[PDB]
Amino acid sequence: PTQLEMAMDTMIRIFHRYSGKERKRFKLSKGELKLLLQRELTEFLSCQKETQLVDKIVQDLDANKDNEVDFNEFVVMVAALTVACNDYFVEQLKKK
Amino acid sequence: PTQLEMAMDTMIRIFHRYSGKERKRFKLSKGELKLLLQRELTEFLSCQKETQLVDKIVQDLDANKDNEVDFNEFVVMVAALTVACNDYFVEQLKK
Repeated sequence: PTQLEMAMDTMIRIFHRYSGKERKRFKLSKGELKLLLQRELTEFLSCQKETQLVDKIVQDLDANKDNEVDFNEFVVMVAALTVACNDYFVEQLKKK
Repeated sequence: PTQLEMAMDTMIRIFHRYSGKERKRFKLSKGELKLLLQRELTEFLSCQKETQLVDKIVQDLDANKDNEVDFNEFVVMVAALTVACNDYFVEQLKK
């Protein structure tokens, strides 16, 4: 497959790795989404404790842990979180 | 980076290389997207003749050539096209 298709396959796979067995495909509960981020992003617990933005996103996932998210919302979150965590990692390199 | 991060990296990267100059970052025009899909998906034009939905999207891409889509919309569409174009059942019919 092409590069785009292989990236898409990896993300759909990783999405449904955290899906409940009863849920409509391409949907997650916010609790499951939170577990996804803690396990599938680089040093997410470090990033989330030191960055107010990532912290407020994650605490909203806790408040509505049973509400469901679709694939679009998942893509919004991951893209925003990776951007915020990269700024955080880059700046930690200058502190180290 | 993790696998999810590298996968998202590949898509941001592909998204931006078909991006024009006049674009607020993380947005893309439906016309530019059509060029992206034709060159970045396997035999995209032939999947259009095999699925009704893929045909609909392409004609929406041409009717609103100058409307713009954000990055998540593009990713969601790619998820739709990859699911629709590489369906297990359809492919095993084309023996």
